[PDB]
Amino acid sequence: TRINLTLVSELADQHLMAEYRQLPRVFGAVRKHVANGKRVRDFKISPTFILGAGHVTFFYDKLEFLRKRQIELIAECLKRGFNIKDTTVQDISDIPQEFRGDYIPHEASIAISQARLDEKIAQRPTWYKYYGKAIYA
DNA sequence: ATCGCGTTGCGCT
DNA sequence: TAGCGCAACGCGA
Repeated sequence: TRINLTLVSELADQHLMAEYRQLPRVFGAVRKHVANGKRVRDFKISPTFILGAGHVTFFYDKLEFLRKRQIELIAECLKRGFNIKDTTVQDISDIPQEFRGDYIPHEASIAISQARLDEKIAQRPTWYKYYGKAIYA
């Protein structure tokens, strides 16, 4: 799974879709632990953004950032006209507030997010499209 | 109607 | 501890 701090407006159509269906994977992971009775401090949450091991856990006390991000993601998808079935931002009022914090990415964390996108496109530049067209490559 | 491709970490056994 | 498969799907060829 992967969450980017990248502005959704410049996301490659593919990276935009992958994020649409991937982001919601965190709300569910948290709900499940909450079901298991786990608390936010029973998790090794990173002090700073990271990609890889510790990545999604990082977002375990930033459910707002994502919730809000979900609204942004949904918008862009519609703009480009992708027939998405879930046009509704999910209701996370059922989760202990300790998990629902906002998060203000630092300029350095974002650049890191970009780097990944920018090296994942390069693996297949002709294949990545923006609003239907292969602007990369 | 079908097939490849997009992420990759983390929860559970 | 180690390994395994899960977890918001829809588009272009």
